[PDB]
Amino acid sequence: KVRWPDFNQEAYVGGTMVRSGQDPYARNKFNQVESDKLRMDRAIPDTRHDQCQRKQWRVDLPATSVVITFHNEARSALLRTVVSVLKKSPPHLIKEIILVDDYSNDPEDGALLGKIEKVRVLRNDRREGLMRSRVRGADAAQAKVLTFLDSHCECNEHWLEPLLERVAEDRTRVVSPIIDVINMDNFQYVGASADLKGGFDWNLVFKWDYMTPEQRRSRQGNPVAPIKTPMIAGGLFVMDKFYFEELGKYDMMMDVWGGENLEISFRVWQCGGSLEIIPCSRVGHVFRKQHPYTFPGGSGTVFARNTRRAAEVWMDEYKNFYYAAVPSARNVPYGNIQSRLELRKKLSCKPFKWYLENVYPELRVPDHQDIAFGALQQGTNCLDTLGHFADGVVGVYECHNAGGNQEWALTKEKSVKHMDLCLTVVDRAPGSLIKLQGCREDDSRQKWEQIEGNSKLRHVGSNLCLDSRTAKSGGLSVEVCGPALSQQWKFTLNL
Amino acid sequence: AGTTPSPVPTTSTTSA
Ligand SMILES: *[C@H]1O[C@H](CO)[C@H](O)[C@H](O)[C@H]1NC(C)=O
Ligand SMILES: *[C@H]1O[C@H](CO)[C@H](O)[C@H](O)[C@H]1NC(C)=O
Repeated sequence: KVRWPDFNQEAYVGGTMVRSGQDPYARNKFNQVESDKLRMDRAIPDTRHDQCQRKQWRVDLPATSVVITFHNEARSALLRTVVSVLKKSPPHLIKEIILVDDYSNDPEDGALLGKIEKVRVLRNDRREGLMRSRVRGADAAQAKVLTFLDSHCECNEHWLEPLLERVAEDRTRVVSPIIDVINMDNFQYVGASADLKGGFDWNLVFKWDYMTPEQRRSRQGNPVAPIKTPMIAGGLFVMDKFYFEELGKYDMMMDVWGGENLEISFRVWQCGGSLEIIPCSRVGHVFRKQHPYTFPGGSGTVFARNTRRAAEVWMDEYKNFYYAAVPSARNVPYGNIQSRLELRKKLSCKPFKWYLENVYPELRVPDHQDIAFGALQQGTNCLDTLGHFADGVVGVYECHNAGGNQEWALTKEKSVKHMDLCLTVVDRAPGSLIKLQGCREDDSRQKWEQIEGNSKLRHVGSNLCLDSRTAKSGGLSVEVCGPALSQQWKFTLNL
Repeated sequence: AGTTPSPVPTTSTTSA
């Protein structure tokens, strides 16, 4: 019973402002000082393609229940999310906004917003996690279509109608906006490159893939066409409520930590639906990572329960490429999965090989006799061709997790191979630069082996190790094997 | 509830 323009933002943010000396980034990994400076209804630029302005929608699009789950969100950001939905959406299409407070420290963060028109608050009595919280919200939802948003988002002009139009036409489409960037430091709202879509490597964390030449050519042909995507990050999407329920909601055995990308993306595609990015729908999001999760590290274990629950149900034998990338996950308890395996059987879903061939053929699968695969990492750097060809030197370069010049395998024949080129010891004197040369099956100069717990790369039949100490002076070398940081190299997958 | 921290949409600044 307060209309949103009459909500007192100043009093709400209130005593939760950052005191001088307190870390502005402590509450939620973005600058709360800058978030608190903004008005709840602050103007943002219209990042849509100009062709999006030429669209008109029927008044009878199905209304949605917007479900926003949160845990210790910054009050200013939570309010601005809610206001953006209310300000930018035709009111008839917002049946309700359900805030699911997942046991935040202060119940007032959510409760005070319940005074706003259309906003209902459900508070969990313990921290349940995003997926269980979303099931609670979806169960409470009165509308025929569910919209899931995160708690630090800002909806743009006519963001909702394009999403609802897709789902009304075909209930098996699960659709997402193009996600614009709200800068974590200065809160400016900007658009990212149009040539990026969701993806993942074998470690199973969400990443952005650069579109292939074919995908980019297609996009240029119609920059406002819906784009099929192999994976959503899992934060923002719209789904017909009955389809959500029929397909198995979310797995209620998921915990708080991660994996919200995985299970739903695999299940929707394998069980006959699709995922889409809708370019005329724009929602900004406060992205919070500098650098997206890196392995090895503790992330592999932190996200393992939820990740294994997806992998063990959906991925068939391809789960073993995940365990090759994330060996720390192999023995992490993940709970019983018989209910979800029964669901998979009941729904007559396709195998994971079908997903890889038809939905994500860009994900490179190791050859069946590869010894190791992926990128060859040293700190945050990667073995890199530097765009060279035969007779060229090789280098190190910051790992960009985009494949390309950083894509390698240690083959059955013990070669370190990129396309048709192999690392070649052209000169055995210590200190000599190695070169790319065409792969030749019985060239002893092209044979390498992992040593010291798969932490170094030794040239077979020698006491020479791959060494980056020469990088500044021209490229990678062979050097007498020794206890050197510059001789540490590890493939992302050991098979 | 929360999502995990999401990566800013970026990729390599060179071409393969
Ligand atoms: C956060 O990280 C998890 C790790 O399991 C997933 O990659 C998830 O997709 C990420 N969430 C968002 C919103 O990017
Ligand atoms: C782009 O070129 C640089 C060297 O200039 C690196 O080789 C980098 O790995 C390349 N990017 C991709 C995606 O291959």
